[PDB]
Amino acid sequence: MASMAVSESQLKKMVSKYKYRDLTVRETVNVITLYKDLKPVLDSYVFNDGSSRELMNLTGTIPVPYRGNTYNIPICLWLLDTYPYNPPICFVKPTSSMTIKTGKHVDANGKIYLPYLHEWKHPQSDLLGLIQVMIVVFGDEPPVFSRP
Repeated sequence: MASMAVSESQLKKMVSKYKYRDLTVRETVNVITLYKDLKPVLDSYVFNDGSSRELMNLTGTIPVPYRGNTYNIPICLWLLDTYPYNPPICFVKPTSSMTIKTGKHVDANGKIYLPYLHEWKHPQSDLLGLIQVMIVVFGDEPPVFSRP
């Protein structure tokens, strides 16, 4: 029904250096088919060691209902080149008009912490599952504020 953003074939070229390419591509297709404001992008990730690698991330918004409105929560999900056997590294990405609300699941840099990420195991864990969890958690406790 809706338009295509990126195809499987194009994605496969983007993750050409990933160790488990078909698995990564299939899950990415399922995510962006369902969440149409999440876009796959190739970008440089800087680890704590100082090393950097070109990684695909999913960036955009997911829809989260909260007290009578539906909010588009901006997120970024980085896929390591060993995806799906390591969890994504996940961030909320506030605009200039937003603040990060820190708590048990979100730090001051916007990094997300979840049992689902800590317990990650393929094939029981996957991105679709992760996003459902984020929607529940963020629906209970919004991770970005924009008004008093």
